[PDB]
Amino acid sequence: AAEASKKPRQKRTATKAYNVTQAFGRRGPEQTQGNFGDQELIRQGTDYKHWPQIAQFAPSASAFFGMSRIGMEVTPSGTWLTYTGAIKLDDKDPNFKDQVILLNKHIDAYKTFP
Amino acid sequence: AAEASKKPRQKRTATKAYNVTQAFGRRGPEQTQGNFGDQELIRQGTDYKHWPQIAQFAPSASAFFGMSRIGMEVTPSGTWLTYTGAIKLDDKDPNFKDQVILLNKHIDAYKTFP
Repeated sequence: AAEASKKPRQKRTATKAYNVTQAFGRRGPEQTQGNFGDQELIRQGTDYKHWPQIAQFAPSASAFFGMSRIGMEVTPSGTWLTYTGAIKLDDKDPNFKDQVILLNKHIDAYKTFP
Repeated sequence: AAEASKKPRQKRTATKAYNVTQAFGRRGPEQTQGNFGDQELIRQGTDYKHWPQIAQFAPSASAFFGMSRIGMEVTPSGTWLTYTGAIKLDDKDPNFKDQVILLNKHIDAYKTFP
């Protein structure tokens, strides 16, 4: 969508009409390039039927800035806010095994298709 | 606030009633610690007067999983969804210089705490 693309990258919401590749670029291995999503998620974004079970791990704005290591880098391409962190899965959730399966299905999935 | 602390860490929202330290731990230099926030933001969370100007850089759930390098690390301490990335600021934005000042006021601010 033309209107979906107008938002800053970090505020975009991928959907079937404006998919993960369109919003966030092709998946790949490079440092600041996204590696998450199998072909179905890539094509569907938040319309993906199991998106809620993925989104339960995304941080709120408060937690993004509260949990992460934040930095600022000024480079020839511009000024970038860098972030790193980790979110613990709840080993006592009965759904833990399915959550690991679902996340692993999408991490680096792009390696198996063009 | 009782409901606030019950949420998984990544879904917590810091406020003046449940602050950044309570929700996300003390700021510090270790890889597992957050480093972001001066004393005012830490105390106020999302009630901080300039919170919207910071939150504009936090990612949507779709962008979190679309832009980031995502990994799964199984360690003795548990199973962790790791994330790393970078968000470009818009140089042409008229508030750019204010955004740089604000971020610089919070990144590693804890180093100067008494």
